Amino acid sequence: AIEKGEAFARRDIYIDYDFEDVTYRWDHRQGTIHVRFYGEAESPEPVEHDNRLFNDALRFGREITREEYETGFPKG
Amino acid sequence: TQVPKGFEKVYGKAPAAKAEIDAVADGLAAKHGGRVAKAPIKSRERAMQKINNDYKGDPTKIKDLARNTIIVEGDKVNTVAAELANRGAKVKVIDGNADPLGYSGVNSTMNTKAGIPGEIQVNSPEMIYAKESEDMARILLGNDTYDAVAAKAGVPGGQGHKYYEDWRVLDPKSPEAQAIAEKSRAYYDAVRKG
Repeated sequence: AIEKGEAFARRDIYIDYDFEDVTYRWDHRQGTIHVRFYGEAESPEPVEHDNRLFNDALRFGREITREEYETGFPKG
Repeated sequence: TQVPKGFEKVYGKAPAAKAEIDAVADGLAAKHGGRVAKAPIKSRERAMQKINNDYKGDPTKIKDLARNTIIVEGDKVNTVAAELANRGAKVKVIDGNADPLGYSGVNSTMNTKAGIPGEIQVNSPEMIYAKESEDMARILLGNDTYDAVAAKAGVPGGQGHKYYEDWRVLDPKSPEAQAIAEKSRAYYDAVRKG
């Protein structure tokens, strides 16, 4: 899990949620969420902060590094 | 509202995926003394909205077009989880110590012969009582299980989904998140103590 609050205001946060083969990038300066599905480039459209799958990723996913996120995960 | 590319091709396998996951669900449910709450195929507009919002317009990524719930007693939940795993399901086992909201239960995704995923959830009557509104819990558990669980429950039912709704709409840096999550964990913990 990646709880809402302190960390998101502290720095960029990168998230892996293997149950749905999805990753997220949080930019704390811009306040934006982007999504990157396994085997794909990052989607250009930002994600809404009340988005269902994003909040699932917070509850059940795990934090990863910027390099892991940018390298990406093979399509499942 | 934009129809996703390939949407109807995926949507048409949903009845066959439903039959498939419903067959395995009632097998496993009737094996361990439980029940299966079957549900209809996800409605068209909501399916499309979910594909566009969660999955950025790819309809092959949506996993709950067909779905059901297996309700079994608490100590059988794990047994059923292992059962779905042995059939190749992708399985998420949630314990209350990791989820910020303290929920517990099983979720699984099954790739059915029809070529789309089916969702099968598993939980105990106590957990469902705790999480869902009364109307919802009565459908999932049946009227008699609902009434049995409510009489022996040590906490008012139906608060869990409330905390989730308040927590979900918060911005990721909200000052309010931590207090709501704590209230949710304390609630589900009281349910599980008894």
